[PDB]
Amino acid sequence: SRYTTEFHELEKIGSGEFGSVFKCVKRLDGCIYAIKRSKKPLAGSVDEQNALREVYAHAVLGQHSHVVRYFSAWAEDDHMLIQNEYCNGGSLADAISENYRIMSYFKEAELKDLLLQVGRGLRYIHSMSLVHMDIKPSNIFISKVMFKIGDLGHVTRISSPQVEEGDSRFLANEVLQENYTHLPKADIFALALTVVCAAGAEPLPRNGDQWHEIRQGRLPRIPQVLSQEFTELLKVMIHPDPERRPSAMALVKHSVLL
Ligand SMILES: Cn1c2cc(C(=O)NCCN3CCCC3)c(O)cc2c2c3c(c(-c4ccccc4Cl)cc21)C(=O)NC3=O
Ligand SMILES: [Cl-]
Repeated sequence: SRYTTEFHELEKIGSGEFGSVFKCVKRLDGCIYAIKRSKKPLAGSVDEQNALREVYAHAVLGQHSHVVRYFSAWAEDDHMLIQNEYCNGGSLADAISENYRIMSYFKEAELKDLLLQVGRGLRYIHSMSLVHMDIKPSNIFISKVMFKIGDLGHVTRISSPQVEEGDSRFLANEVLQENYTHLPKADIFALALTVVCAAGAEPLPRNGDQWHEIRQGRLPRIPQVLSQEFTELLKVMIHPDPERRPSAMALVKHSVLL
């Protein structure tokens, strides 16, 4: 196999229904990569289409410091592989879990920095006429800390008529309603909530009354004091009217983030 011959597998770093992810040394170049090895979907299937969109997204989203770099993808056995930049700080989700246990969260300057860096990655994705569709802390990677958007498994063109919905803790209501007129603003909504998690919030709801309440534009409770200016930004990014949310470009240019 290419995998076995070109790479020394060092550590399993992620597991799922879908893949495993391994941290690997490439024998020839001496660098470490994250490699995801998933089961090759059935040719011609809607699932292969999805799989290959991740690959096509990666191969047009290799120029940005806030999007995980792609190196290669290939097929072999009944396996599909993708070889990506290794981020050695793990996911934002794990940094959040650790913080939760020690009751020490991202402080406002760190939250702004998180917001801005991921904001830059979305502005880039969005300028390629693409939308990420699954922004959440387990899809943000940490490498000065750098945050990088990864897991382009839900990526779609901005005017697609059909969309695979991302995680429901982060899902904007308009997408759940199958209204795709303003898909970029779904990423904006998911990002605010990602920043709310980083700020120390309880785990977000998947359904039920608390789910619906956030979708009315109410920020979950954050266990620390933030500037009014910053809270207002987060709250407008979850506005029930998607047009009210800032675009990624307005976000990066925002005076709160200057
Ligand atoms: C599950 N997982 C990771 C896990 C870790 C991680 O847990 N590393 C173990 C060491 N801990 C110790 C405290 C720091 C992190 C990591 O550093 C990076 C990745 C990681 C990366 C990636 C992915 C990934 C997600 C979707 C599709 C394909 C990939 Cl390769 C999935 C990944 C990626 O693209 N780039 C990455 O660095
Ligand atoms: Cl998450």
